[PDB]
Amino acid sequence: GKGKPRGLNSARKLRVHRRNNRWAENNYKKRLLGTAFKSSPFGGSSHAKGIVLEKLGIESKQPNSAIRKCVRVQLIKNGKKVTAFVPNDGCLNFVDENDEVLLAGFGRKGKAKGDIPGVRFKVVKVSGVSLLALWKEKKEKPRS
Amino acid sequence: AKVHGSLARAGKVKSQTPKVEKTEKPKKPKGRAYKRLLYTRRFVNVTLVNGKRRMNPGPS
Amino acid sequence: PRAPRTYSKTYSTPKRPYESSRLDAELKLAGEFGLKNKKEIYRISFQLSKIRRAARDLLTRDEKDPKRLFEGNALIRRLVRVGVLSEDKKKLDYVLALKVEDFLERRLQTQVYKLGLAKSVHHARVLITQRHIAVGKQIVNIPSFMVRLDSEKHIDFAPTSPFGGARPGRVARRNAARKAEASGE
Amino acid sequence: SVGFGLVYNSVAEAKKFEPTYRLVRYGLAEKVEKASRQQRKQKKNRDKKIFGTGKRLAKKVARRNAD
RNA sequence: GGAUAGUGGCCUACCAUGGUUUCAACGGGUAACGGGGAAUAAGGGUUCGAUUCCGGAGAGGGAGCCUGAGAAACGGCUACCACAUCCAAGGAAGGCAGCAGGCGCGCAAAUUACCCAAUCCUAAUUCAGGGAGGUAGUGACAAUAAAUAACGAUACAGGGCCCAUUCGGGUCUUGUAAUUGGAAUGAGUACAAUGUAAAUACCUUAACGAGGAACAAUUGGAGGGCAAGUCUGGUGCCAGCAGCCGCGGUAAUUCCAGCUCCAAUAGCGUAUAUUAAAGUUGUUGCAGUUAAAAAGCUCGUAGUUGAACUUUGGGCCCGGUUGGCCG
RNA sequence: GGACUUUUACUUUGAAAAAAUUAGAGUGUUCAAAGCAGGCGUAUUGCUCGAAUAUAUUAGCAUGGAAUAAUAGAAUAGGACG
Ligand SMILES: [Mg+2]
Ligand SMILES: [Mg+2]
Ligand SMILES: [Mg+2]
Ligand SMILES: [Mg+2]
Ligand SMILES: [Mg+2]
Ligand SMILES: [Mg+2]
Ligand SMILES: [Mg+2]
Ligand SMILES: [Mg+2]
Ligand SMILES: [Mg+2]
Ligand SMILES: [Mg+2]
Ligand SMILES: [Mg+2]
Ligand SMILES: [Mg+2]
Ligand SMILES: [Mg+2]
Ligand SMILES: [Mg+2]
Ligand SMILES: [Mg+2]
Ligand SMILES: [Mg+2]
Ligand SMILES: [Mg+2]
Ligand SMILES: [Mg+2]
Ligand SMILES: [Mg+2]
Ligand SMILES: [Mg+2]
Ligand SMILES: [Mg+2]
Ligand SMILES: [Mg+2]
Ligand SMILES: [Mg+2]
Ligand SMILES: [Mg+2]
Ligand SMILES: [Mg+2]
Ligand SMILES: [Mg+2]
Ligand SMILES: [Mg+2]
Ligand SMILES: [Mg+2]
Ligand SMILES: [Mg+2]
Ligand SMILES: [Mg+2]
Ligand SMILES: [Mg+2]
Ligand SMILES: [Mg+2]
Ligand SMILES: [Mg+2]
Ligand SMILES: [Mg+2]
Ligand SMILES: [Mg+2]
Repeated sequence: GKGKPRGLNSARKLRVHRRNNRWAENNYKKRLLGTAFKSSPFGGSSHAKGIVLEKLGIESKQPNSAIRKCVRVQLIKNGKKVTAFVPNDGCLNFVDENDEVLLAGFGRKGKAKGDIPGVRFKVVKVSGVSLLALWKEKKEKPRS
Repeated sequence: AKVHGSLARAGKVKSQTPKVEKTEKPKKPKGRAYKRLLYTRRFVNVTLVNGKRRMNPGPS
Repeated sequence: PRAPRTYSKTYSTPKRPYESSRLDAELKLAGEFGLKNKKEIYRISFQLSKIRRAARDLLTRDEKDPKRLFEGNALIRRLVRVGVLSEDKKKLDYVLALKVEDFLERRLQTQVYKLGLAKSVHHARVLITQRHIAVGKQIVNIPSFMVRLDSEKHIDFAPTSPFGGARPGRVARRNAARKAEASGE
Repeated sequence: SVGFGLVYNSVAEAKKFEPTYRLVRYGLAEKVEKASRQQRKQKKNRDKKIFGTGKRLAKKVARRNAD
């Protein structure tokens, strides 16, 4: 029969066996260990707001040649320092330093995205004003 | 690898593309009428069958 | 501390987002019966989908089963009443079949046009939402009304508005006000 | 217009069995206005700090004008 | 025996050595209140439930207690701990996990408004009270219905079609049209009545209220997966794109735009989680010679599993429910 | 009423079973999501249909079955009936 007990009373063994083998599932393992709460910069939450320390020049991976504009951010609720990407064109002109920014995931479930090495987050808002909006003409960046 | 690269060129191309203004155009109908406008365009009279069909043809 | 107000959504959405055949097939249906939404198709497919499910499940039961006979006949008699289901095929192996257009064909949107009164599916729309026509002396502004087929004979223009005759109305009476004022004293 | 109505066997009968806001609507009863609902509450709570009739407490606080 | 309203190691005295455990005790974790239920639709499943009902627990943290039918009560008291307010420095006083409201916390959440008219509750009680509850305000949480246009005429153009020796446009409409035409309606505005506890909106409905300067729909995308350009301009492995594959180093089908086009549309994108796709957790239903994977070998307890055989066969009776040929 | 009875599993039917939610009948909220309304007249002194049904699975209770799979019996006869 190849392995699994086919008996009518063997329910225990069949349960316990699945229980054991779930741990080989990456998603199941993370969920129970509480990896989100323990590791990872966000508290497990969807976004986290933080503060800009310096503006990085991160150079793209191969076979790409570029300089990807990014910022080192210190999450408020944490202290955890994190480097995040500032999307589209310019927009690194919108940020500067000691500014408040809203970080979001990159979509890849951890796992930095493109040719950009080691960057797992991206900037959504600065000074409460939403990079997108700034980028077209729609809004303007506040006083101080 | 390298982390501090130059930030000077940020925004380069967007800042140097020559601006051309949006040109004023007939206002397209919103709602059912647009669906209608599509229907009669896509199906009823059609346009050109050349080789199969074409939706947004250029200088063909 | 109140009983929850219950609710349900009336539509479903296709899994394959871009299917050129389904899209074409969709647009035509809209362009015919005069619908502004893909949702107005999505809704019908969802209603049809639950009906076929009920029908499907009933069929697996033994013939002349008490639940099957009772509920089956009800489904049939409901469907027949509104005019989707043909009188000839009453036994619900055809409700299992049916199809979308059979439902669409019964909308007050369409019945008002099929009967004349409009001479466009789109003219039909605008008339209905504009507080014209009626079933009883009761006015109906919803294009999705689903004429009950025994109310089919009573579709006509309203006691109010022009076209059923009331009074020409502000846009016409405006011109009549500009005719007697400019030409006369 | 679909609606509801009652007809009492006399006008004395109506006045006793009718909601007092209706007799107002009709004019069969005057609306006697009072302080704000939260004004009355505050009055009660102020009143609660006084044990007795309190006009005796007006004289003892008049003695304060001396000391 | 004592204690309790009362059973009981609940407590005490005397006596004894018992009680649970691989069928997992004991211990640890839980970003754990339990349940009715929620999400996901072949089925089997998987994940979720602080939260409209039910049960439990708590009232800053502990303990203790008075009152009473009922509390180990906190909009009751007493003490300690932690907070913390007023003062004339002697002292006194507070407990929003009630309603609003403020700070803090953060990705994350509304008015210091009105009323007991309803729903019901309490009291000495038809009356009083009720931030229970209702009302409105804030409110793209989720859910439903569905405006942003409808109809002609005319100007060439066409496909129809009867004829074609050959001009062709003629009446059946396909509509692209940079002059036209009168029709229609609510979005709003607003007498009035309706509504309401009093108001507000809705439903009604006088007077007003549509021609592009509008009462002007958006949000993403247009190389592939994936529906829609190899158009023009710009940049030149830069700036940027890009879930993934991949684009950009001078004619870029991926960047920055203009034009045009697609999809969904009062909504559409993104991030995080979960579910389906997943027969990549496999009871249904996986795989293990070489792709990840049979313990060096045999014994062996727990566990799972375990050959065949013991009233079958024949006879009689009673009365049901469908379906036929007939009515 | 007396005197006694080898133990189980499985299956059947049924009782006991909150509502809201789910599935679902009826009813034209103008449609619909809903709600549990409503529908008829002599519309001047009333007539009237409703507010169904299904699911509710382990355990416990009650009942029918006796295949399948266990358990016990009589061998130092300390057996069985009277
Ligand atoms: Mg391993
Ligand atoms: Mg690569
Ligand atoms: Mg650094
Ligand atoms: Mg913290
Ligand atoms: Mg009061
Ligand atoms: Mg008093
Ligand atoms: Mg011992
Ligand atoms: Mg264990
Ligand atoms: Mg907890
Ligand atoms: Mg709960
Ligand atoms: Mg739970
Ligand atoms: Mg919590
Ligand atoms: Mg402690
Ligand atoms: Mg206490
Ligand atoms: Mg309090
Ligand atoms: Mg209390
Ligand atoms: Mg002093
Ligand atoms: Mg509060
Ligand atoms: Mg919110
Ligand atoms: Mg209140
Ligand atoms: Mg608009
Ligand atoms: Mg206009
Ligand atoms: Mg666009
Ligand atoms: Mg394509
Ligand atoms: Mg180019
Ligand atoms: Mg482009
Ligand atoms: Mg979508
Ligand atoms: Mg099975
Ligand atoms: Mg495999
Ligand atoms: Mg190898
Ligand atoms: Mg190997
Ligand atoms: Mg081996
Ligand atoms: Mg071993
Ligand atoms: Mg056997
Ligand atoms: Mg049962």
